Amino acid sequence: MFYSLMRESKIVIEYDGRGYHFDALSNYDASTSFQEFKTLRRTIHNRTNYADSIINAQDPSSISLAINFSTTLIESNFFDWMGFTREGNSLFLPRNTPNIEPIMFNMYIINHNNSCIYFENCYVSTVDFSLDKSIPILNVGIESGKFSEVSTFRDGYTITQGEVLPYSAPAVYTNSSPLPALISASMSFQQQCSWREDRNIFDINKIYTNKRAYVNEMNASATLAFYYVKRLVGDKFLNLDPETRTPLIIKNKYVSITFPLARISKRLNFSDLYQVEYDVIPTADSDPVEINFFGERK
Amino acid sequence: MFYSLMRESKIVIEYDGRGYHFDALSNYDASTSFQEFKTLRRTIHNRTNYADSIINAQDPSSISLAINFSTTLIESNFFDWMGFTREGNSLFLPRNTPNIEPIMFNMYIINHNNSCIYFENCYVSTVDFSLDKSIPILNVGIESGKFSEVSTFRDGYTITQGEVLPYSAPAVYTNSSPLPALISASMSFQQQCSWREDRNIFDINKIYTNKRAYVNEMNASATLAFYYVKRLVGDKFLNLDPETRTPLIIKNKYVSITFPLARISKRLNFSDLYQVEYDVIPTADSDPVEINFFGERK
Amino acid sequence: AFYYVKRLVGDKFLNLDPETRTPLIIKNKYVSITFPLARISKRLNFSDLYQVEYDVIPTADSDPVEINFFGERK
Amino acid sequence: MSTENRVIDLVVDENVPYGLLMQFMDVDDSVYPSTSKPVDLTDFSLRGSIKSSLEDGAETVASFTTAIVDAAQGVASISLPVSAVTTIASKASKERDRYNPRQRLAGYYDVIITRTAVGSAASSFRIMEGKVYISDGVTQ
Amino acid sequence: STENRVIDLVVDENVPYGLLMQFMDVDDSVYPSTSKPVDLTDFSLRGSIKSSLEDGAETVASFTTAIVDAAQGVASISLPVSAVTTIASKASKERDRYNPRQRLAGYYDVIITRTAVGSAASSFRIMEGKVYISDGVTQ
Amino acid sequence: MSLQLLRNTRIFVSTVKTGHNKTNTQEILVQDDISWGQDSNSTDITVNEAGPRPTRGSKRFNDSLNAAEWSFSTYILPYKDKNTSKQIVPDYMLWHALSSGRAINLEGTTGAHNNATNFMVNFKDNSYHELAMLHIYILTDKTWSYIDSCQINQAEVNVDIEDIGRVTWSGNGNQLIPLDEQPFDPDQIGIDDETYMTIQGSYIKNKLTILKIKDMDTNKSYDIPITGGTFTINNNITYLTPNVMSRVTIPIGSFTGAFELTGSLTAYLNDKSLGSMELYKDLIKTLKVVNRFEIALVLGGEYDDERPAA
Amino acid sequence: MSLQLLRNTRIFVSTVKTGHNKTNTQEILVQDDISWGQDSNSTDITVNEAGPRPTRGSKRFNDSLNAAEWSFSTYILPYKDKNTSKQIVPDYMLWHALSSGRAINLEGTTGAHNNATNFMVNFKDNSYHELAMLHIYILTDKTWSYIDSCQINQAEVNVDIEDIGRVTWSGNGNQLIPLDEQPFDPDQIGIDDETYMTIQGSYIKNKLTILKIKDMDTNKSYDIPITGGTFTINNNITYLTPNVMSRVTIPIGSFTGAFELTGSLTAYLNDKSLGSMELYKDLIKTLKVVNRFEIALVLGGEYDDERPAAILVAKQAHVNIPTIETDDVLGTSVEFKAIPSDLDAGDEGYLGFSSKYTRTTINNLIVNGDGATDAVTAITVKSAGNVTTLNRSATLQMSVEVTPSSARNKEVTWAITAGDAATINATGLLRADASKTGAVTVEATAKDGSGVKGTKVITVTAGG
Repeated sequence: MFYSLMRESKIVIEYDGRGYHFDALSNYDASTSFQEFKTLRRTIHNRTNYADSIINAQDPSSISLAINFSTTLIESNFFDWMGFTREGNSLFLPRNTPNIEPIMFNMYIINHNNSCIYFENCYVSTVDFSLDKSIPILNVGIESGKFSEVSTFRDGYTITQGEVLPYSAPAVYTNSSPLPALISASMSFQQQCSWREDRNIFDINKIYTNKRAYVNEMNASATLAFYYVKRLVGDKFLNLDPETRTPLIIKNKYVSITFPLARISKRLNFSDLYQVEYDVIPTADSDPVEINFFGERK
Repeated sequence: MFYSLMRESKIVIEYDGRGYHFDALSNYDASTSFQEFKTLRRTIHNRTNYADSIINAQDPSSISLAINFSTTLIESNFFDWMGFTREGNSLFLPRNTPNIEPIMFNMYIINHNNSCIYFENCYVSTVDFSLDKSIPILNVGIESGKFSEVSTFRDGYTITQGEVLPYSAPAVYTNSSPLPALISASMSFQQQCSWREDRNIFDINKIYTNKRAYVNEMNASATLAFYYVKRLVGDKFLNLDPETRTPLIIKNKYVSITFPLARISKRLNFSDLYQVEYDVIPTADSDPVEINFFGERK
Repeated sequence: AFYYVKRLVGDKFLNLDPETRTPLIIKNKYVSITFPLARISKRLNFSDLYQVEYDVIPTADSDPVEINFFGERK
Repeated sequence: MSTENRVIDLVVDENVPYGLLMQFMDVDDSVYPSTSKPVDLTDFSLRGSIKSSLEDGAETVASFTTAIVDAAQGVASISLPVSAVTTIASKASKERDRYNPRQRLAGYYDVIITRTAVGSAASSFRIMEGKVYISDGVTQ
Repeated sequence: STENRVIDLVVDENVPYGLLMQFMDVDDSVYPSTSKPVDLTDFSLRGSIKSSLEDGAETVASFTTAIVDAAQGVASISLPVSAVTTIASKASKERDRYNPRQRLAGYYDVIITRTAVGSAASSFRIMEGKVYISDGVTQ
Repeated sequence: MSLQLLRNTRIFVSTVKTGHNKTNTQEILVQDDISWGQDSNSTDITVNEAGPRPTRGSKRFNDSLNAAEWSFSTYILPYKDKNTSKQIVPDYMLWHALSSGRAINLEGTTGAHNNATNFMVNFKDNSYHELAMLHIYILTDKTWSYIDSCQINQAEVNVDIEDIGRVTWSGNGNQLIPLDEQPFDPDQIGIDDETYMTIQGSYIKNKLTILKIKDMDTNKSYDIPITGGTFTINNNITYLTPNVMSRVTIPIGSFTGAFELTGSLTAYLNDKSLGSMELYKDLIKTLKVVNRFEIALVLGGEYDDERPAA
Repeated sequence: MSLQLLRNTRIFVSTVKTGHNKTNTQEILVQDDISWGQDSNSTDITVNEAGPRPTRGSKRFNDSLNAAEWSFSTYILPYKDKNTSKQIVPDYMLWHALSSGRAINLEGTTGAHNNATNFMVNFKDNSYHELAMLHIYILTDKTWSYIDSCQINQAEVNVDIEDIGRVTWSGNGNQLIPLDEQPFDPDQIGIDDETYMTIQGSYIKNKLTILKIKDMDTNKSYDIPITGGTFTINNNITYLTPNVMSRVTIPIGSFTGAFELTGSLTAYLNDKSLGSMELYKDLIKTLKVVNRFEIALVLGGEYDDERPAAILVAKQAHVNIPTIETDDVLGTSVEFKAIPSDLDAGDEGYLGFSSKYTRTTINNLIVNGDGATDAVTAITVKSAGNVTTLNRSATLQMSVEVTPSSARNKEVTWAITAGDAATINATGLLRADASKTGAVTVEATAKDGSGVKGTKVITVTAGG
């Protein structure tokens, strides 16, 4: 019979009636499960041994995708779907969350012989990538409400990811002054939604699937790792004091995350070679956080 | 002097005045300990540094044995002692727990030079074995109340385990229709008893040992791992929907655990090759769960 | 941490019973920690070779715990 | 249901008389709690011997002197004089053990309590068994 | 508790030695253990220092027993400075690991005794161990 | 009172432990590199103290026996037998136990089955956790011995030009058992001079090796003169042995792994049309995750007149 | 201005760093494969950045020194010295530091101790965390050097037939120290020509190697002609070095591991009675977790006339399950390990070296532990007054005569084996009763473990 290989698969995200086949996929992980109500009615009459278990709900699925950067920048739609406002090829973090509910979309995981798993009512809840000395890759995390098995599906023949972008060394700046001795710049963006369970007595003897959710908060964060370097005795630029507001940018040849004003906290580790670690979050009144997506030639 | 080697040992279980020497023992683990009451009486008069610790109880021991299947089927007595009713060579899971207290027995761990450790007031609390592509072995877990050191002991010269049964591939059926692409069938049976601590003021200045216990519940469970295989598009037999009641049997050449009616929950993992995982428990009104022990030639 | 060793059948010196008060000293050529009276709890592990483990704390009325520091030649 | 402890290892002290006394007590478990009454040792005699080995043909190191202290309280004493202790010390194994050079293996011992009379059945009973060790002394 | 008869004596070179034993009888039936001292009547202590445990070993020295304050149980075991010198003469030239001043001089044990207090010679060993000479510098 | 030489070894392959006849046992013509045996496991328990005067002593326990290892090399020697007039290889039951887990049936269509034209082996019926079960019988000079319940783990075939076509067998058995009495008369079961002449009439020379490779995605046949190669039939069979602390144990049963049919083919680069260079350039230009090639390695060459071939 | 050649190296083994005399230092005759040295540890600290214009620079720190390694091979050369007239091997202090952790005492009974008959090494006193401590002195041409506070890690002995009996030593030292001044005059301490002649008179040839193996659980001696083998005496000594970040460190002390006495013995398969094939078949048929074998490897052979020999004796040995080594001639390997009766008992095995071994000497070495202590060879039991029979209710206090007349253990035990018509006591006073009409036997065996048999069939009847 037909076995199902992960390497022989195709992941298509269905949004607005168009299929976004996300090629250049390094690895994805997903699971499906059901919720049970298992009670044991041991009584003084009969100290029974057999439980009363009924399947009544579908446990929400947690799908994680690892997607390489591409020249056609389809992967920026994950920021677009997660709530960021768009102007050109740059994504803004809005001052306030636009809507109460996230942007919902369906996703297919295609396989050979018309086999498919249909995740519905999905939303992008996490996107983080590490700019480092290895090839950058953004791990997106989406949560589903209802999963199903379907025969025919949506396959993104045209909308697809192009060639992976060549590696380019990261560099973090303050205005235009470079920060020396970078190790690993990791950026994190989240849409911490929550499922609104509305399982009621009208759903008795039926399988319940989560359908609606609301956004608790959105945020942009970055953890920067440096080597503890000082150029002067009693230096003022490079030290361990906190910085309430400072313009920061984690720049690459193909992407540049901008914090117009940042709150930096420093942490020193007395390891083999001393390392300082930053904790960059935008300030209260900071302008929207920028995320530029340069395909080629900026 | 005399050292004590685990390989040079003999474990004899004393039940009903007869010694059940359990040979074909792959490995066992045990520990003994005491309970203390350590309080520090720091006062405004004397902020002392020396605690007031008295040993007043023996912490119950947790002995785990790993026993190979044998041709004389002495190992089925663990199901017999754990509470299952017996008819011929098949063990039933009773609808209700027979008695409030479990079946108590003593156990010896013999060693050379008349050295022994005497575990008393033991009961079988867990038995689970995995039918897989390796040789099956059932790990039993017993809990003791009182441990002691004795000079002479009970040694099961006659009652002993025979030769280990040859390996035979497991197979799980629904009625008589085989379930394809089995990976690992793991069965679990438990007698979740609880110690009734009755340490009172008449035991002050004495070491207390647990003596009596009551059965909270008995259960039979099995976790089945398959490969996600489908033979048709929109198949009805093989899918991810829950099955409220279905006859299942995890069969081998020497053992067959039967669920007359089973509650199956399925879980799909999108791993290198897709794997589905079952969660088989007997239903509310299901007939007693069968465990047959075939020595040779069924 | 010791190995479970017994010299006699039904030995009294080496066994698993707790010891409310017993003078103990963990001695070296350069350091010696002394417990004038100790509360010992024993724990047996049925490992490859049986091991017993002590838990030594000074008693309530024990004299102060000693820690000697010998540089050379005691 | 519990186990007995017939195997007991004795340790004697060189140049010092060794005295061991055993009390036999009747026991029972019933509706009323454990009732114990001393066993009346009448026509009850003891006899113990020590040899350097279990195997047949072992040299008899010495023998124990047996006596009954109190029949009403069911107490019997099994011991040996100081000269017998010296005799056993001479015949002990010369192999010492580190961490305690005092103790040396002397051999194996058994004790049988018997009741012999015309109306009494010819019944013996090995009450104990084990090995005899010696704590070598320097005084005397 | 259990048994702690084994204690090692470290006697000083060129200095007379005297040990003070407060005999005692502790009972742990009541939580504050009874401090009743044994009463020293018809009691005599004997102790010899003999190199090695083998039979025929030469007697290096002999302890001198003193019984004082019988009511409260205390007693004294001692030996003159001449006995100390005789002990130090026959001590081995190898020094102890933990202290480079001590040298093994022999073994010892003291034996209590009741002499017909109830028409019984109830003599048993009190303590035992090894005797160590500590080399002096003053003389 | 005698020494045993390896040159006098004779190997018989059987499917039965009794009732040995010419249809259950035949001699297998082996070479110098024949080897067999069985290893044992042990353990040392050592006390590891830290104080002065520590205990320095060890102790050994025999705990388990490993699966018996055997291996030998044989020549690929197809021929036709006079009794059935069907082409058959002398070590045909080895091929069957390699190919399928069912009872041997040369009249069938799966596993090792012969014909009036050629002897054929296909792996269409190897879905079994325990393939066809053999018993290797070893005769060294006068003493007998055999390995109980063997399984053909793999069959190595090395295409070594300027050498004869040869196959190397490997496998495992439950236990090697020395036999004091003769199981069967080796004179009768062993191959006689007539079939020896018939066999030596047919030899496969690795030099005359043509290869036929075709890209099924493009319909492009290549002309690649081989320099040297090898292909393997592997079962990845693992033998399970029980763990018992009180007594030593021997393997009890086995389980076949994943059936692999790999190969490796070396050749010189040719600038001619449809040569090695063209195949290499096409393969490195396409850069495809999956390929569909038809490969037909023909040992012994192809000719208009009758020639032996594998 | 000179180059130093390895051929001019001379090795002296010492127990003292000063006051070097002929009883503390002797030369050790080494071979070409001699080697010594000391390695050092280091570390590289490299900065691993990710941005453009990264820093590409490293830095090295010396952090510690390893324990000094030394090894050399010597010939087993037993002989008797003129001064003491006791058989001694020239590298005897090496054997002592291998065997025991106490001060050397050849007059004693533990470790390396000699005798007027043979030189013996037993491991009955090796329960020490720091064995006897040596100092290897190395003299290459003119310059001096030595390794401080060495310990004998192991001693490899390879039974390579058609070659001479040789032992390879290995060990570790705290630190290798080069000496500018001469510690002692090597001319005086080094062996002179007379003792060289005496030594070269005695050589051990590995070809003449007989092996004596016996199954103690079955009483079956095997006749196995060896093809090649080896046995090792290993201490598993590990040297501890402190970790200091600011300064380099050298090892400070050591700790002995687990004493192992293993071996490996290759031989051809023999179909003869009690041959290699029988041993292999018995071992693979029994399939026992533990074995009790007596192994006595006798290098140099056994002969009636005096011959040099080196003997390893394993009283209670453990033999692995053999395997067949398929070669041009079929063979096998008998890998064994000498285990003690008790873990803290020592006595795993012992060795006896001498240039004068008659067969009786090695026999009583094997069965008594010393070549000088004679051992009983045969016994015929004797009754009380040359009596041939017995009647019902009659005593028979039987006696014993033994050979040789100078055996140290002249006593025997008593037992009844065949028939049930009499009983015997410890002294031998056989006693019978009525209704005894069968033939009963009596047996006696010595207490030295020789394996001597004393038997007699007494024809006890019902009487006249």
